Amino acid sequence: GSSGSSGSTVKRKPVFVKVEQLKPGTTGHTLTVKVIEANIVVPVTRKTRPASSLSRPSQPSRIVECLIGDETGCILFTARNDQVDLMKPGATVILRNSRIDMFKGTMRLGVDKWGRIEATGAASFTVKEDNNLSLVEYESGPSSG
Repeated sequence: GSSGSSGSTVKRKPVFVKVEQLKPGTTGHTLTVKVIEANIVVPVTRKTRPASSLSRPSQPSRIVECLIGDETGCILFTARNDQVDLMKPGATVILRNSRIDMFKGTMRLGVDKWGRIEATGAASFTVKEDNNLSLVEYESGPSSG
């Protein structure tokens, strides 16, 4: 007699995800990120893309880092010469099928080839330019060396 069975599963979440709801090892996300600032990717702090590669004439992929997120938190997301437009400062856009890149003891918001920007109307929410996720570090590890 008897069998025994358990299971509940209570995701508990809206139709869209949140910034503070992001995590490493995750992909394809759907949330509304509001751009705050948009400035070129300065050296020293945060610098990755070329990784030893300078000689052949490539295309001008104007890349600029813009601060986007929601009331929850914010994260660093790279926007191409095209996305940049959508990722303009003071503009509200959404990320569909967005993936998270596991950065050196950190992470960031990005969109894969199987993902495109939405360009929602307006945010309507006050971004929390404090609970940055592109700053906090996950799992105590190295930094540079």
